[PDB]
Amino acid sequence: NQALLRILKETEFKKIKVLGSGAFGTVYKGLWIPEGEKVKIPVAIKELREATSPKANKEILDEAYVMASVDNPHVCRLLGICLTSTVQLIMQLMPFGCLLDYVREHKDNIGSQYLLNWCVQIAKGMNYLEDRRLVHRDLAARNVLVKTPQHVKITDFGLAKLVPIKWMALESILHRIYTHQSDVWSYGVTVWELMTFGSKPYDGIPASEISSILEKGERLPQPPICTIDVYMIMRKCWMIDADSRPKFRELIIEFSKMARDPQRYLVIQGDERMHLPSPTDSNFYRALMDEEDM
Amino acid sequence: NQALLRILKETEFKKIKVLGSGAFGTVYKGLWIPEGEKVKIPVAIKELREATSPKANKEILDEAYVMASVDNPHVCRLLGICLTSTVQLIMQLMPFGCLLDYVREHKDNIGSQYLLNWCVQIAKGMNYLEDRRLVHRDLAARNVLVKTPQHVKITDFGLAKVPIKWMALESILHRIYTHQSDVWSYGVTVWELMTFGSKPYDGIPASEISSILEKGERLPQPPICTIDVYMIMRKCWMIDADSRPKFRELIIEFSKMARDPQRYLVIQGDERMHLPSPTDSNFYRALMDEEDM
Ligand SMILES: O=C(Nc1nccs1)[C@@H](c1cc(F)ccc1O)N1Cc2ccc(-c3ccc(N4CCNCC4)cc3)cc2C1=O
Ligand SMILES: O=C(Nc1nccs1)[C@@H](c1cc(F)ccc1O)N1Cc2ccc(-c3ccc(N4CCNCC4)cc3)cc2C1=O
Ligand SMILES: Nc1ncnc2c1ncn2[C@@H]1O[C@H](COP(=O)(O)OP(=O)(O)NP(=O)(O)O)[C@@H](O)[C@H]1O
Ligand SMILES: *CCC(=O)N[C@@H]1CN(c2nc(Nc3cn(C)nc3OC)c3ncn(C)c3n2)C[C@H]1F
Ligand SMILES: [Mg+2]
Repeated sequence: NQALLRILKETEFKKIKVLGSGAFGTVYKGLWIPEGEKVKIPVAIKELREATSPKANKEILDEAYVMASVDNPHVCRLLGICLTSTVQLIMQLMPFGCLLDYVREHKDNIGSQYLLNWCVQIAKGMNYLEDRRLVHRDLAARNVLVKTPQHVKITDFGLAKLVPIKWMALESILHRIYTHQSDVWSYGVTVWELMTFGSKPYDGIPASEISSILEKGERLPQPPICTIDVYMIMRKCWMIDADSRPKFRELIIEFSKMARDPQRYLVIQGDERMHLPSPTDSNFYRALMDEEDM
Repeated sequence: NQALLRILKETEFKKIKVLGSGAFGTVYKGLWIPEGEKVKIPVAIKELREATSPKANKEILDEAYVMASVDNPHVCRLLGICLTSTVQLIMQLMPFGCLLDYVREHKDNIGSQYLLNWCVQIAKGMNYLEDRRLVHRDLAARNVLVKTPQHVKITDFGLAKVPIKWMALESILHRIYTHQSDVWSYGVTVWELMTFGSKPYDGIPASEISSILEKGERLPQPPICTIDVYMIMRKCWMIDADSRPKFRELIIEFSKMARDPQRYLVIQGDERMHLPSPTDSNFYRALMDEEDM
């Protein structure tokens, strides 16, 4: 339990390059230098923007231990932490980056089999979090990391103590209610991001006005590639009654069914000239970059 | 089977830095660039020196398919091959490098628990090769790679198609390579570790090694070894190959000693060096070593 989170010294790692920032901190590509060794191991470091105290660090560590305890192929695990004035968190470096930027950059080369399997994998990761009784609270295409093109993992979950209005359920925007069913709403928006190849939700609508349009029944529009089958699932994630939305267990089953006949459910120009990697290319990826069980 | 070896194009990988030289080639640090992608993935690439032909490239492929088929935590797997003028072989990059240089560079910080566990892991990999009926033929501290300090893996095995001072007497005299002649090389490999990377028979010409072996000379007892460990090494160097221990037996014996390491190795400073905590091991595995055992 306690051994799943490594406490690092300042002197055993170095930030080398800025990767981006968001709302809670700046993420760096970094290097871990094991004591007494000559190797340099790449890591990802998030330095929280707000400085904290030793007593606030007790809060940080209590949540850090929980996020260091996850064990699922599609959920990222927090690996380490270094406390000072500013808190630095350490996890595995994902060279492919986040799924949002990945789909924007590869939008003319992503076929139906990839998109639906990513939907399955995110639902598998979310179902694990629900099983562990951990609410994500910030699910979005930007918080799905690409380990390999065939394998995505959820990150930045459970930040209860630390707003993405356009990804939040109506009950979260108004009354600050965060449940696994409000995550299902965020899952719907994330799927919309993938199927629009990285479009911005409610583009040009100020965040302060999102709750009004949701109450009047407006929802994100049907993406051009989505059949009605897929759009019905997205819409059901955005029902105003949280208990009427699908469960992550059901989303796994439904998207897995569609993944077994992907061109029936997504209409993409060029779909027959793109496929999943052959077993050869998957074995090569996994041996070099992805040796975990699944 | 066939899908375990990836055939790469010249245009999808690049050699960036020379790491050293091995069997039949120079091993380089490389980068794999997946087609249609922007990432660069580090690999280790060996470009065969004596260049080859398309008909000869078939012999290479038949052996490559077997070395791409190994599935054991302590045995390195061949991942890819690029059939160019010179044939280049692709596998996972081990930033820690080989165990021989590692023990030389960390010789004042390596405790008994690491040394005995390294012996266990090499024996596990060699027992695997025996189970697959693959004779290594070149086992040595140089052909044991460090994935993490806690996890070593055997490489460059099965190159049937000379390391005299690691060879069993029957290999030197008669070119007989069996799993029992590997046991001899394993004994020498353990000797390299326990001496913190000393050269075996230092200063004796290779052309005279078989003579000294026939007269009964063997590598001397390393200073840190108790007699229990040295007796095992000596039993690996018996002239009767069938009298040498089996890798299955070496696993059991070294694992027993690994459960009480300071009883079997006497190292100055041993009580101030230990294995990594579960904390440090989980950190290593998540970053560098996500494979099972
Ligand atoms: O480190 C993460 N990302 C990374 N990106 C790149 C490199 S590291 C993710 C993260 C990474 C994962 F891999 C998996 C889950 C996860 O959540 N974390 C972890 C984390 C732990 C604790 C806290 C925390 C708790 C309390 C407080 N307050 C309370 C009120 N005022 C005083 C102090 C502030 C911050 C935040 C986070 C966080 O953002
Ligand atoms: O690639 C390896 N090392 C690496 N270092 C760094 C990056 S890759 C290991 C290696 C890697 C493993 F993962 C496991 C075992 C192993 O041996 N190989 C593999 C290999 C395959 C084939 C051949 C081969 C066979 C026959 C011929 N003849 C045929 C008849 N006409 C004349 C020429 C030439 C070359 C050699 C090797 C070899 O040296
Ligand atoms: N382990 C990682 N490896 C590589 N890039 C990462 C990693 N973790 C996060 N990033 C990226 O680093 C950038 C900045 O991180 P972050 O501060 O979380 O921004 P963000 O995720 O887009 N905003 P947020 O909604 O709070 O998660 C984003 O592009 C992340 O996708
Ligand atoms: C110890 C004997 C030796 O040097 N053999 C050479 C190098 N080998 C080798 N090395 C690595 N990793 C490595 C070595 N150095 C100096 N830096 C690195 O990593 C950046 C390696 N990874 C995978 N393979 C197959 C390797 N081989 C073997 C001989 F080339
Ligand atoms: Mg994030």
